[PDB]
Amino acid sequence: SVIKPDMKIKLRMEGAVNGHPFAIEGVGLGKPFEGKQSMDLKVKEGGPLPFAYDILTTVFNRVFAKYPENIVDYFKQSFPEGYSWERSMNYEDGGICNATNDITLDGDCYIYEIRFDGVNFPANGPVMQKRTVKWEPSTEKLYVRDGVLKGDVNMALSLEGGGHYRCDFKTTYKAKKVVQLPDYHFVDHHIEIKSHDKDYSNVNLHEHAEAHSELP
Repeated sequence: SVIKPDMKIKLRMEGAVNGHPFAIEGVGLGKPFEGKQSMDLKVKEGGPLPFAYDILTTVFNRVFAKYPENIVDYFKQSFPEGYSWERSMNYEDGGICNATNDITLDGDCYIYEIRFDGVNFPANGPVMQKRTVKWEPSTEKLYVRDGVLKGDVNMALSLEGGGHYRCDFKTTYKAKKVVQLPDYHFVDHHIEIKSHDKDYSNVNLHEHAEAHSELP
């Protein structure tokens, strides 16, 4: 098995928000079978970022999700070849972010090639005004469509001025080789920025994720 209890992460994100380019790189580690990971991110270009860093965090790998034996694990199956994903994040005020991640594996280190592009964020909105606090925990709904895996989730950012800012995620996951497709299921998530410096030039990011096949 290429999936070990402890694995590394290396990534580079190039992107733009409202037409302003930036780039960020990261290094991390996680426990695939425990559905836990953490990483240190460093802004390489476009700093200091003029937008809420939180819109980027869920873009910085479902392989890091605890899948019980009774649920087909589309992600761990995909390796060593790997998989890629595409996603559109539709914020309630019209801001729209498109992102992609092509994930490969070199030894015990997952490598991510990420692209991020957000547009139409209002200048006086919580994103450009940097009023976000964190993403609330969530439950992603995963289902198969036309031979590939889809994942949708209702996300919400708590705001400093109180209340929440909603966004709808629609992700498509594509393995780079034929793998068994899972039945309809869920993945609970909780992403958190544990630390960061003044302008988010440096960010420590963690995520906790577990799948389950029944709710009620």
